[PDB]
Amino acid sequence: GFEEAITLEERAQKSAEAQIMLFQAKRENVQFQLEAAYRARLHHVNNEIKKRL
Amino acid sequence: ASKRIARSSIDWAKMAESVPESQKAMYNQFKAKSDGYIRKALSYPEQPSPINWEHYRKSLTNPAMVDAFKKQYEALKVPYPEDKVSSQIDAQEAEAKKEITKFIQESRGRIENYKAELGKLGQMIPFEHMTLEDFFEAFPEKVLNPDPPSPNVKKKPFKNN
Repeated sequence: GFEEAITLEERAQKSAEAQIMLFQAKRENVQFQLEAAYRARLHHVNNEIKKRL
Repeated sequence: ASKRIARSSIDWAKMAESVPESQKAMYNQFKAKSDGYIRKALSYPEQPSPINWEHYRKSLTNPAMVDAFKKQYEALKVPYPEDKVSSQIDAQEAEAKKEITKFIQESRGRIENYKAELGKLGQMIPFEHMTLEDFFEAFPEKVLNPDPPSPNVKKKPFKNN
């Protein structure tokens, strides 16, 4: 039981490290969403110009 | 471009090695909802269709409109959208760092306690050579005069009513 408790504390520390990975993935996902919205507005502008032509 | 939209991601392999399933079932949303931001990232490139101005010059008697529209298209460039969530994410990251530091400190204290208990139990005298007082020294529950008594001093002969 003592050895299993030690290994579970190690797993908890690894969970904290993967929480840091989660926050980095969160800010990456926000940048991905913002860039994708920029691509859509570029597409909308190009589609309108093609419609005028 | 298509650099940080189409051809980039975050390694989910190390993410799934820590999450305790039902405790972090929102990861099933996080791997899926962000995948939605990957699915729209499958669409939406920078330039979806370049304009063949030569084709419109050939298809129109007066190509001055084609040249004017080409000049207007080249004169307009959309920049990257504004951001106001960066400070919020940095604040969440700082709060996460403080909570992780606190949790690591608590884990260090619990590890030290468990190692002390394991060392104490390793250093105990074996039960074959243990007198009935060395057992009561290593297990200080004992049986005392101001204690709930019984002729069979057991774990359930008193109270429980």
